[PDB]
Amino acid sequence: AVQLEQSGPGLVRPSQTLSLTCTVSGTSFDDYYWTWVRQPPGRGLEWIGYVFYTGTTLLDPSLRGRVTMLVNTSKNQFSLRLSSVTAADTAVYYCARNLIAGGIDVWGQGSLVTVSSASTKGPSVFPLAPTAALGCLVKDYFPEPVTVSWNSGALTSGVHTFPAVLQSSGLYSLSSVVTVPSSSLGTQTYICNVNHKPSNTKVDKKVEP
Amino acid sequence: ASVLTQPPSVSGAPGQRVTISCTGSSSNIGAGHNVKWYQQLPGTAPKLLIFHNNARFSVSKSGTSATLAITGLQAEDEADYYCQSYDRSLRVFGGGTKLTVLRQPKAAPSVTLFPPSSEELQANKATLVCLISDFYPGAVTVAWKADSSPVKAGVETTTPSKQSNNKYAASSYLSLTPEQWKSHKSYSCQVTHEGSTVEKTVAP
Repeated sequence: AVQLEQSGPGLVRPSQTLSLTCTVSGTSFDDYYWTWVRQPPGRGLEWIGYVFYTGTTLLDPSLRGRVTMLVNTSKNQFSLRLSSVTAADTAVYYCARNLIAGGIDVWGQGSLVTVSSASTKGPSVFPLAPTAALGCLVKDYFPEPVTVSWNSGALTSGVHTFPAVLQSSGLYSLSSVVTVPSSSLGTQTYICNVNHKPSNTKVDKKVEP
Repeated sequence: ASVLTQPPSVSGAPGQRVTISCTGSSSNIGAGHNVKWYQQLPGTAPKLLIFHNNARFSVSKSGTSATLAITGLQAEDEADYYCQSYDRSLRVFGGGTKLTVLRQPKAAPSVTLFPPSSEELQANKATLVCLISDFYPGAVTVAWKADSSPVKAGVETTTPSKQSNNKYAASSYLSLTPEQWKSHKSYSCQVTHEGSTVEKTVAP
């Protein structure tokens, strides 16, 4: 249908420029105010601004001076560049479709941007051997998020990925577990695919009993 | 509340009517601008609410304030609700209202405990993983025992967070050295919820 997808760095150092792009599909590009909205962790929604394909643009006055919005009609993309970020700019950033009159009706999935001086670290993945529950422990990574799928997305039935814990080390760990029929523990293979886009690390780990 | 003001929290019983107000000023709602409403369920993007031929959701507006009314309140209406309006071409959001549906049944937690993998013990480290799910209401106490004595050090427990199904999930991790793990007959993850304990034990 109309599909909007964000893309950009997941970790940005203080004082640098956050840059994010949204690719639009399933809609005309020229009749909408292409929007960015952000939501800081545990806080409400904050409008950032919009851009129309002609270049008409407006932005939130409290971010005046830091926002540049870019449109690229040939790619059906639009971008946000937010300069001089501080920790305060850590948030989920959504690109969205504003109908001009009618509200913001289609939202992307959101991309989490963490602004930090700490370096990325990809996860160590350990198997959690076994209905039986089996899983993967995705240990000590930074920043969030990590994506975990099972059997390259083939297994969705009974998968539960838990919220990560922020440990005293400053690093995160999470666990993903899938509940399986006991008959299968030998006949079926269970692979967790862990993708940590901030450190560009993908790990595949087979879990055996 | 942000430039528009909303109650932080509203609650109602199933079947009841609840109201969520959104107060702005002469520059925005009081200036002949429309008020839009978004529903944001746990871990998802906001959804714009549509009031046409909507049997349960309706809006009111007078002066500088607007209101969302929900009738025949159901547990799947639990969500954060945001109002939004306009000040010229600026879009302005309210600060959000958490709607809670009352009188929902207590659900006791399912607890799964995993021993350290042999692989991790090769790394000279050991993590015991206690996964706690499907409980309601959202507070639990998690305690760890090494045989019968309490373990305080090395414990990291998350704050419970609400799942799509409206119940909560939490995790507790215990970090041990391989020698501490091998030197006890059992380790238990003890989870107490609304006064009942569920305990799970593992042994080297």
